[PDB]
Amino acid sequence: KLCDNLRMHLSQIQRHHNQSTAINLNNPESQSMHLETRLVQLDSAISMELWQEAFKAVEDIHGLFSLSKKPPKPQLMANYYNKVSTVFWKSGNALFHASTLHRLYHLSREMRKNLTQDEMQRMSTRVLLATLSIPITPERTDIARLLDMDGIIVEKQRRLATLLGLQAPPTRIGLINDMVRFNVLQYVVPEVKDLYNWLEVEFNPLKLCERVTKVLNWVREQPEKEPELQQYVPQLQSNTILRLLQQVAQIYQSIEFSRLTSLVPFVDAFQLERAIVDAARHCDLQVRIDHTSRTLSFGSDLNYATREDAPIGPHLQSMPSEQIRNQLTAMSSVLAKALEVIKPAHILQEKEEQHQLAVTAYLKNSRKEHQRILARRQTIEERKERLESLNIQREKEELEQREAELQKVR
Amino acid sequence: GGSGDSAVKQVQIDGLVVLKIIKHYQEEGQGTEVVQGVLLGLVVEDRLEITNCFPFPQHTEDDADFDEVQYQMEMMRSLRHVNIDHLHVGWYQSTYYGSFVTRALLDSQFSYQHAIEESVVLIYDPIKTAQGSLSLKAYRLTPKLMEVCKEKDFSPEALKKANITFEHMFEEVPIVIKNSHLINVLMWELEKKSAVADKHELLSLASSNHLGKNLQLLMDRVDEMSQDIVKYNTYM
Amino acid sequence: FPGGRVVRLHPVILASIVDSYERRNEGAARVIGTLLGTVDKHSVEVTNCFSVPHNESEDEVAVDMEFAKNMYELHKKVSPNELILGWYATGHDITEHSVLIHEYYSREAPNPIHLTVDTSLQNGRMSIKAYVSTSMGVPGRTMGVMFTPLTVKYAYYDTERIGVDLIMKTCFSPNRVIGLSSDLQQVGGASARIQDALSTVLQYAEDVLSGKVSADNTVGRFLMSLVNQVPKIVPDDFETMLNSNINDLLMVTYLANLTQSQIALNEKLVNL
Amino acid sequence: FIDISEEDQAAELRAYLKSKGAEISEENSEGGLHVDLAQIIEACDVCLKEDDKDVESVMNSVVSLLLILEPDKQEALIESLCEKLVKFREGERPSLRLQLLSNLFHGMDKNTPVRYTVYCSLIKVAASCGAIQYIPTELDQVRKWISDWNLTTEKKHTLLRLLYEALVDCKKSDAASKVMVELLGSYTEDNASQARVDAHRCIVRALKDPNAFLFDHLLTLKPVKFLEGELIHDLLTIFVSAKLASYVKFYQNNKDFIDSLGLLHEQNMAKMRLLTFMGMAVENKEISFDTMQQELQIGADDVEAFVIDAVRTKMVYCKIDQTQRKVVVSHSTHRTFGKQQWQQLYDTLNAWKQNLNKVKNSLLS
Repeated sequence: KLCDNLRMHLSQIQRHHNQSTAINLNNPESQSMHLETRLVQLDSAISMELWQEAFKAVEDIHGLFSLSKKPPKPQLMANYYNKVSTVFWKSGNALFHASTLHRLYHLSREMRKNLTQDEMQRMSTRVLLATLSIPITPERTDIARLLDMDGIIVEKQRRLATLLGLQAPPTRIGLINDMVRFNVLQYVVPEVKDLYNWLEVEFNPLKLCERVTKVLNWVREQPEKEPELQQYVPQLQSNTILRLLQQVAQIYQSIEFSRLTSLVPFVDAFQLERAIVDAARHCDLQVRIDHTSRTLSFGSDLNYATREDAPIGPHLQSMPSEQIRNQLTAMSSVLAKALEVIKPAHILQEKEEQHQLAVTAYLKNSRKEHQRILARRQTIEERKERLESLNIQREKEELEQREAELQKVR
Repeated sequence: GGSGDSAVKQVQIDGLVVLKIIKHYQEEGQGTEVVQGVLLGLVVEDRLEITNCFPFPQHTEDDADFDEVQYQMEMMRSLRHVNIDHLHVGWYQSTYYGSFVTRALLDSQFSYQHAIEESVVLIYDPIKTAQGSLSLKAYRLTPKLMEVCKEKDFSPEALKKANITFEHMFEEVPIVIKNSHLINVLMWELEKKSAVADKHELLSLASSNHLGKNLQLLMDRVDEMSQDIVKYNTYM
Repeated sequence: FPGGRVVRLHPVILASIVDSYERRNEGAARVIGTLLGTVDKHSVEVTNCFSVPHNESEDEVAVDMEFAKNMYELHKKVSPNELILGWYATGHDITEHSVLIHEYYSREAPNPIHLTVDTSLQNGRMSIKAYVSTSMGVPGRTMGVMFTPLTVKYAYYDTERIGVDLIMKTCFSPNRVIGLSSDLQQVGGASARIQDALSTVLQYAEDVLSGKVSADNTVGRFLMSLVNQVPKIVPDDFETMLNSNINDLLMVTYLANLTQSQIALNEKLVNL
Repeated sequence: FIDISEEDQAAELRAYLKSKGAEISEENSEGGLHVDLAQIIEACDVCLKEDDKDVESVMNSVVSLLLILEPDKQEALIESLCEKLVKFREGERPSLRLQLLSNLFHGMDKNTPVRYTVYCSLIKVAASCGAIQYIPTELDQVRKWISDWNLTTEKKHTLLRLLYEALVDCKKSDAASKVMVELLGSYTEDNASQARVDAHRCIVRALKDPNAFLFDHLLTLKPVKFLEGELIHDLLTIFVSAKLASYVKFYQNNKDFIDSLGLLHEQNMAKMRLLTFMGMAVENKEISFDTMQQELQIGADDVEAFVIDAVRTKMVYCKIDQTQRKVVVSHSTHRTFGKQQWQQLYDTLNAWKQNLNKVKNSLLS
């Protein structure tokens, strides 16, 4: 079906085989070829679990969005972005879904001027889904790559990002900052307004559970509250506990797990010590859990390596502790010892005024010589094209002299 | 004198060129190969003085791709018509590898150096920044290969060229040894940027501290050396 | 608050003005060009610039804006971040002749940015003086000269900041690029030596009789923070861990010479 | 309006624009010019007659701003036209008038009624979005020249008072206040009628703000040495409690005056930071867990959450080990002579780190 409906699309888009109706102006036909089969293609494909055919059916529209470029946008554009989010979640990721909610937000902010509405319930619902569903998963881990050669596989991030209109995929907590730049933190529903004040603003490595437990478990009540939300929050809760564990790898050196159980409540205590192993095996941190005395060790430095932090930006808050690496002492010895002379000193203002006098003396001496440089460089620079063009062209003309001298001996 | 083999003298690159090189970011992506600009200069006191460069652009949507020479022709007139010259004595790139003179750069250089012999190729140590020595590299092509220049042979006919035994560890010239004479207005910036306020020096110095503490610098260089070099070793 | 107030200049603007003023561009002491970059609503973010066919005289001005279309078309392809912003000139800030350059720039739509690079010997001149017009209503005789002066905040995008400092070090003393991290090393302990000079003067101000108001708890915070960075805290477990890290780094630096040796040995047998 | 590439016939050029303004400014245009090519008589009209918000007048005001200060007084005629900005009560367009007349251009500063008058205007007319913009350039020009006429330093202390009052923001108010108070013991307003009554308001800021530490911005420089604490100011009564580790001290040292300003609740906070810092200063590196709990006289996992508040404060900052090293050496609070003797240590300590190590470094390379 799909390959034949695609074959029909390919027979008409730019072929101009006959007088057949052009895609470029005849909107009743053109929007039937863009939308009206393909909405049902995508719905049928994902309902029948045909994920590759469903992605080929988002490429079926994108292969028009790259070619049918001279007409206006199709009518009621919002009907693309609100639907495609549920196929792009399973075929892509929850992150690309939340970035699709950003694209939907920045479009539908204006498009409600033609899609006329006065409903209050949609305003807070649009934003609450678009900010909360971001932090959910960076770790689409390289286990699909590491067992064989590197390749040019950057294509596989680029293709997904291209359908959202980017050369590279979505990028960390800045995706929430780009929303909170606007009135979003006041359009969002009163039960969740303060959530990111606890998750990222207040620097609380092991005192956040008392705040988040009410707001998260209350948004986990699904029957009146957009059931897809409660397919992000259950792991946002454990991801917030991992935000504690990842900040605490930078704030604790050791702990008896019987104390950590009182600091960080979880669904099951044995599964919290599993979650610490699991995150460390996933390279979110590196810690001695599973230990003999049931004391977790994070280490003060040890053989410190980037497995102990997130290198993609910081998912933990911006409080790393001190650790050693190449030139850490050396470059601090250059700058910090000089800054404790350049910032406070009584002395350096006299030295740097004497250096200003040397700079002034160099210019006072050498701007007399500008009178001797000027007329010479002016005549040389006027003549440089007239002179050097007689030299730079000679490897064009000497070919015939080389050939004639060779032909003479032959 | 201080000449190498053939008529071509040592190069010098004026700081005004180095700033016009550095205005271009590293951020194309992870990495792809592009010739970022031509180097323009003239035979002067001890050296070929590179006075100025204009950046030569290419398409950069995912891969690199070429475009019409309407750019270079109109832009080399744009440099000429203020006061009169067009003087392409080399070209430059700032690609991710470090400093690395690849087989394609040798082929592109072979076409360039056989056409104009008063020329050099430039590479710069990127925001990759291992930074021990030599932030700017010169390299000329040997005259001994240019005497046997059209193209190389997909056949044993290269054996008559191989028996010349031409250099492949060949000499690289020292770019900077003495003052470029246009030091003088940027010398007068330094007092204004230093003596009266802390506002404008420290933001150039703050980079060193975080070149040490931040993620895996020598570790990622030795990691790429564990990938680049073993692939070349296995190939030979 | 109404508009533009500050310019966030940087080195390549000044390098391109100086590379237009030296060399030459028809005019001797008076040289002109069109600055390029962008703005952010109270700041100007000047990114790069180029000179244009020009001639100013005590009764004449020539701005061939058609070349600043060509150069703009070209520089747009170089990077999308540039916009035609205004103009720059050398030598003097106020003249009647400079009102003509504003008319030639008023043939383009946007807010103008007049920069004067005032190359005096004296320290009483800031190197570049930045201006924008006010009372730009509806046409009188030509255009107004009641310009609003602009401050500077510098600090545009990253990689250029090392480029100007390498040149500023070269302006003080010419040196060869193979030594650059050894130069960062031997000016490293020099900072600790001039620190030993200043720390002496700050102790010595209490040693003699009275003084030290310039230091006390701010210098105390600087030094406590300094020793909480470099070196770290002082167990001997740190000394052994520091030694094991140097023995690992040395074993890696050794392995880099082992690989230089094997880069040689395979390169050598194929050459026989 | 018409642009100035007309001849600089200053009074007539300004007056020609009053005819496009109000009729009461036009009959004093004609009557102002026909009497004389006048000074003060032409130069004051738009400053007194209405010029009101239903029309724009920034263009002709800017022509007045350059053409009054040259042919007559600068210092008096800059005070004129600023009264009417404060009277109309609009922040956008008066700021264009006040921004065009920037410092050290179109003439000279004249040491310094213009910047005083213009900063006084921008503070009084508009919100913080305007009023903040001159603070760096004016505190720089205060350092480039502090006013030799003493009354003008009282006036720029008064502008810093209008600054800390126009600011609703506590830490910018404490910044603008402690900047005035740093100058207040140096040079002018140091009289008992001025500095010594402001000492009370400094005690209000120092007691009520938990971000003040306790006494650290009073000990770091002159203000406690100039403003007495064993006077009935009670400044050093903070230095008493800040060493002495209890709510008992302040509660017993008290008065109904400072209690009525809110002091009853915040006195609990001093005990935390002073014991958390000073116990680690006495032990010197690695304190044990029950010591912190029994100095602070509180729970165990509460002290975990208070080590987090100490880490948010950067009173301590590194990784914390769980039986020993419960707080860690990132010292930032007052230890007056213990920090001075460790600075007296430091040059001798540094003497090897700067000679001995450089004798290996510079030798090797």
